[PDB]
Amino acid sequence: MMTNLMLLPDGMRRWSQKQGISLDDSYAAMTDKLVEFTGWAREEGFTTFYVTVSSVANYSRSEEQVTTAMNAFTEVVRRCHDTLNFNYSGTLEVVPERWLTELEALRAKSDSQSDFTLHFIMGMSLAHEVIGIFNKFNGKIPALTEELLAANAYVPEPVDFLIRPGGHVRMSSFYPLMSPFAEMYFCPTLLNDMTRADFDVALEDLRERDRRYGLYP
Amino acid sequence: MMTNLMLLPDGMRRWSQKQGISLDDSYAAMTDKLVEFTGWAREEGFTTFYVTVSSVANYSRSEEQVTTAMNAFTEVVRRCHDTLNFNYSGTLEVVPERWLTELEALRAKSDSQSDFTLHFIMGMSLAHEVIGIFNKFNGKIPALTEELLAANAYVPEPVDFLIRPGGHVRMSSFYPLMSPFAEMYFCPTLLNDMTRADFDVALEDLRERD
Ligand code: DMA
Ligand SMILES: [Mg+2]
Ligand SMILES: [Mg+2]
Repeated sequence: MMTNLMLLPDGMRRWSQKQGISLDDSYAAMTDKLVEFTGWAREEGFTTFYVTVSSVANYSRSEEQVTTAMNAFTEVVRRCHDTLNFNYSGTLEVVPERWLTELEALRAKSDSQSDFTLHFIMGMSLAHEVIGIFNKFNGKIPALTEELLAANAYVPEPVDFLIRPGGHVRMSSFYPLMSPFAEMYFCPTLLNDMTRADFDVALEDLRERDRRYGLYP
Repeated sequence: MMTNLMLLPDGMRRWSQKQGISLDDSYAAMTDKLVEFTGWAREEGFTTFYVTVSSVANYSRSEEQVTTAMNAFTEVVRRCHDTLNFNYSGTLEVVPERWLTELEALRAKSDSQSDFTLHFIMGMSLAHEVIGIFNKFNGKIPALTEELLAANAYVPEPVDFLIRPGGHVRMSSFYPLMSPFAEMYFCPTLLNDMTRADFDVALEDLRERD
């Protein structure tokens, strides 16, 4: 009876406007909050904490905004990587190589023996994900199987719980390919305003639901 | 100019328990409600109304429950096929042959000149969808393009709005692959209890975002 958790960070610009601070300061608050959230997820017994770092669309922002966001996410790993297992995946060719180099070094220095994993997905987009898998195996296998697809999806297992703060009730580019029965929870609170109580109430909601997987009781 | 709506019907068993009626009677109420819903969607100017008939997982329900559901959904098309354009897609190899034959005949008899389309998706499952597309194009093209993928996905265009009644906030194998910018709306009302007002306020919510 092991569970994992996925978070869709949202609301950093609106939080900067709400607090009257720079976007840099809002992303610094995001780094702090994501370290908190990672600790909460571990305390609650989740085996992997997935964070959807970015969509492919995000990389059409300016280089300055891309560098600000990517540095803020990477700093989370800089701070916590020593005590957990870190991994990452996604449409890596759209991520500026500097962050891939640093995140690879952080993955190498993480505790691969840890029972808790922090997992970043970058450049999420189902179209890009599917095209990447196709192009990888095109003409090299007789047929695609469920095992191969599952072993090459960005998210390497089905996701149990998914939380999206920030007030948007939509999945954007972030729906996990191999999670047909993931439970979704949306809340209006901006990520940088989320408290441990907000997380706990989300968990009450998510854990109370009857999961039927398309079948009757 | 396209504007579409996807509905995930849910809550028929619970409604049968709420009303103290058989599952068959609850699914008959579902047929009536889905004909209503199709009319509402048409009145609201949607060009295609997508209805998720079944997941691959649903076809591991009992044969009786499968037959009850599939007959109720097909009865929707039996009633509406003459006045709209009907189409369907999905993992067709998991749908029992009886329903595929009848639905194919109804697709053939539907009004292809209509400016409104009712589109059933059956056997929804992202894994099965992707495997089917791969196996179709494997070794036959230099690379998969966004255009080819879009042209072979179960849902043939991006979905604007998605509505799931019945109180569960999950996609249950029904997520539309090529709709990264779809807006979602969930409500606790069981499908068979949804009024036109419930639909209207759902549309206010969806239309107010963008
Ligand atoms: C056809 C349709 C939209 C069914 C509703 O989903 P479900 O009851 O099969 O899924 P779950 O078991 O996750 O509630
Ligand atoms: Mg946003
Ligand atoms: Mg159901």
